Amino acid sequence: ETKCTLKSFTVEKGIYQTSNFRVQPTESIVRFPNITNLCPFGEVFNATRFASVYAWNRKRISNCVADYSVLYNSASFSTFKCYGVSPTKLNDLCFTNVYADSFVIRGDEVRQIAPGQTGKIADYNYKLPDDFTGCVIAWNSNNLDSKVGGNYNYRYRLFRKSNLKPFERDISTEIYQAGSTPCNGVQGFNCYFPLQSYGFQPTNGVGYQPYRVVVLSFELLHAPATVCGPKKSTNLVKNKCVNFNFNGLTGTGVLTESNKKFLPFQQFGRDIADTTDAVRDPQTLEILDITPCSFGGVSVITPGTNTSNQVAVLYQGVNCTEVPVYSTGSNVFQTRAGCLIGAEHVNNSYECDIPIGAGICASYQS
Amino acid sequence: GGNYNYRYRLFRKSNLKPFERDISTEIYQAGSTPCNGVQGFNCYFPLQS
Amino acid sequence: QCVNLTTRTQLPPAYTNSFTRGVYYPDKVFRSSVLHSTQDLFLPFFSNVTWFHNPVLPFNDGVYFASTEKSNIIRGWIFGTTLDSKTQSLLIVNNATNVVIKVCEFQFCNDPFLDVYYMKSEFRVYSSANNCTFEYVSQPFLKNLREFVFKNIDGYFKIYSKHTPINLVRDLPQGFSALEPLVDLPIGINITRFQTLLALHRSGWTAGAAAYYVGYLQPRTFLLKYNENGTITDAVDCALDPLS
Ligand SMILES: *[C@@H]1O[C@H](CO)[C@@H](O[C@@H]2O[C@H](CO)[C@@H](O)[C@H](O)[C@H]2NC(C)=O)[C@H](O)[C@H]1NC(C)=O
Ligand SMILES: *[C@@H]1O[C@H](CO)[C@@H](O[C@@H]2O[C@H](CO)[C@@H](O)[C@H](O)[C@H]2NC(C)=O)[C@H](O)[C@H]1NC(C)=O
Ligand SMILES: *[C@@H]1O[C@H](CO)[C@@H](O[C@@H]2O[C@H](CO)[C@@H](O)[C@H](O)[C@H]2NC(C)=O)[C@H](O)[C@H]1NC(C)=O
Ligand SMILES: *[C@@H]1O[C@H](CO)[C@@H](O[C@@H]2O[C@H](CO)[C@@H](O)[C@H](O)[C@H]2NC(C)=O)[C@H](O)[C@H]1NC(C)=O
Ligand SMILES: *[C@@H]1O[C@H](CO)[C@@H](O)[C@H](O)[C@H]1NC(C)=O
Ligand SMILES: *[C@@H]1O[C@H](CO)[C@@H](O)[C@H](O)[C@H]1NC(C)=O
Ligand SMILES: *[C@@H]1O[C@H](CO)[C@@H](O)[C@H](O)[C@H]1NC(C)=O
Ligand SMILES: *[C@@H]1O[C@H](CO)[C@@H](O)[C@H](O)[C@H]1NC(C)=O
Ligand SMILES: *[C@@H]1O[C@H](CO)[C@@H](O)[C@H](O)[C@H]1NC(C)=O
Ligand SMILES: *[C@@H]1O[C@H](CO)[C@@H](O)[C@H](O)[C@H]1NC(C)=O
Repeated sequence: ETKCTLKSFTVEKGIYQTSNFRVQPTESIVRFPNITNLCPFGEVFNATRFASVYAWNRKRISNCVADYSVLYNSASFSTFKCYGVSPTKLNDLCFTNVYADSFVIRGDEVRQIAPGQTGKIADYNYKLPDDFTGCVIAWNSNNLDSKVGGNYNYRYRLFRKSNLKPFERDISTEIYQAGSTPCNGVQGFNCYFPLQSYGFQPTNGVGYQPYRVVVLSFELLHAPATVCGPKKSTNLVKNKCVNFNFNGLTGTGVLTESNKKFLPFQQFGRDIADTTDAVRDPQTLEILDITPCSFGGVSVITPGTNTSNQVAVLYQGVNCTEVPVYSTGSNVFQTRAGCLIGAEHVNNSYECDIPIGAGICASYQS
Repeated sequence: GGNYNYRYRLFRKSNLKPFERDISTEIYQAGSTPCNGVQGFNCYFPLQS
Repeated sequence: QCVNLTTRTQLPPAYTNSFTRGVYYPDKVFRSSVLHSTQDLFLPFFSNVTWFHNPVLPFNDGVYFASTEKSNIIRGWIFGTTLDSKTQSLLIVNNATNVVIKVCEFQFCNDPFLDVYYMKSEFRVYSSANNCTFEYVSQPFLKNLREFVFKNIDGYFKIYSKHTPINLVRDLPQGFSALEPLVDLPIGINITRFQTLLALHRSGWTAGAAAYYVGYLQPRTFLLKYNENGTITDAVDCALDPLS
């Protein structure tokens, strides 16, 4: 290294500075608060009764820790289809103002729920926008929402003056005229009820048994977010050069115990020439201490390649504890300037030729 | 009659590399369960026409 | 459910000296034996503070609210632009038990008050409650001066509080005490004016002396000194005197 840095095949006697020694991180630690505000998800997927398609149940959820991994792995859902977001990254997405539209429909109209989708209930009962983002979750309800006597309480809108706008609820109960004569609330000729009953029965085949379908929608950066996926936490280490991500504050260093006393509302401390020095862990709520990992410069002492061929190595301002072929080498000496490898400490004294520092220096003899 | 011989990669384990070629066709696991070469649930064909 | 108040009691808008009050922690960073300069919204030293012995007052940018209350006559606050159902409004109440924060489009009349029978239950502030977004329940906040700072920045509503026993008769004491942060709200409203609520003695209402002090906030630079334990022990204004 000396020959390469000096750009020569010969070197003169002296001490020459060379590359830098830096300790590397060992592992990582991630700490986040223990807080887990369970989101109200069970009552909306395990509810006994769901609203009809024309009266789709609209629910607003906010200020919750929402976990979708516990729901993605569920196999009881016939359809698990998200449009604008891939299902794997939902746990890492931060949103707010969650909207849930839940209803029960027939099996033949399950495809009618999609952005830019045409059909009967898509424009007469409930409409989704073309730019709809979120997910749709569907499952069979023949075991529960189907009865041997038939669940005829469910009505779907069939007649309307026009289509339905996105995010529109139509629960109007008025006769519909199919001709050129007034009805006056009489189910006569060309006068029919726009809502038709559902003939859900267990004996019915596919496309006829009831299906529970709920669509989940989010907002995209309009208000401060409060419903976001859970953040995982890791274990804790000590007296080891690592890197940390304490509550979003990241940095590399080694952590020890601190006797400093914060006040009950701060999170971390800083000093002159502002740099973070002490942090409080979000779980145990204790004041730790951060100090940077060891680093320094290395230098080579040589008597000149013309005289001999062996060299000594000095690490500047580094404790003689984390040294690492020259990891053990020969006897090692610890000095006020750092650590010295390849030289023998003697108790005599002579004139100084190759300075080292702190009143000591080295020479050739070994 | 519909050009369907043209297919493109839809799913991958990770990102590609510049001037890299991928031609291997295998079932892609979209969940946390083995596929065993069965295109059912959470197991898709990465080639899309 | 409210009635127009015929006995419009008079609270004269006097003016007095702010002295060196209105210092709050701006961040959440521990410091020790350091002098730190910071530019933010503050109450200027020796400003001129309004004194009331409940009309409408504009919010401006921030509000410093002080009260040497006895027996807790003050009830709460109303925040909004028009204080109607047409605009989202905020309400804060602090009774004997848990304090309540509400965000709805209520219906407000000319004289919203509480009243209480000496049996201690009466509430006739608003008439109808529309769409409600945020609900909050917390611990009660409470010869004893209580100071609070209300701010609204980037859709976040910040309330800082500090209470301390007092012995002076009328004027604000010439002491120093920082206002540690208390509560944050993630609600974004266009608030511009506010109100006040009183605990009138419905026993014939008996409320004629509601003494409190109100000041406003301006953007400027201060210098703060942190003690060994990290508590702000002194502050100095910048644009007050050449020596400053
Ligand atoms: C965060 O939550 C965890 C989980 O409950 C808390 O850990 C408990 O802490 C108490 C207090 O020392 C112990 O008695 C329990 O044995 C701990 N249980 C577990 C499972 O760790 C932790 O204290 C909480 N941190 C807070 C509230 O700041
Ligand atoms: C390198 O680190 C070691 C370990 O801390 C230091 O050894 C300590 O030295 C002090 C002062 O002599 C003693 O009070 C401790 O008991 C020692 N600890 C151990 C574990 O031996 C050593 O001093 C450090 N080197 C330098 C140059 O500071
Ligand atoms: C103080 O205000 C609260 C605000 O709701 C009143 O409500 C009850 O407060 C108690 C104590 O915290 C709770 O246990 C009840 O659940 C609250 N009821 C409701 C409907 O929220 C409380 O009554 C008031 N106390 C008074 C006026 O003395
Ligand atoms: C600042 O912190 C120190 C250390 O906690 C405080 O000193 C303690 O004060 C209490 C109460 O007087 C004593 O019981 C302790 O023995 C003290 N600890 C010592 C001397 O190490 C100090 O009171 C705090 N406040 C100020 C203004 O310094
Ligand atoms: C519904 O009930 C099952 C039965 O244990 C439970 O595992 C699940 O968490 C509940 N909630 C949802 C949303 O499935
Ligand atoms: C330096 O090298 C020369 C050869 O160029 C040699 O004659 C001389 O002895 C060397 N000096 C020493 C070994 O001190
Ligand atoms: C140097 O160290 C050796 C080792 O014990 C000792 O015997 C000797 O006296 C020391 N020399 C001086 C000058 O202190
Ligand atoms: C506040 O302003 C009034 C003028 O209305 C003045 O008389 C009074 O001295 C002022 N108080 C101060 C500057 O502290
Ligand atoms: C209630 O008001 C909020 C704004 O504060 C708005 O986002 C929300 O859509 C409203 N909900 C209803 C049902 O009016
Ligand atoms: C304030 O009103 C404007 C309309 O003039 C609106 O664009 C803005 O979002 C409102 N901000 C808040 C915080 O309500």
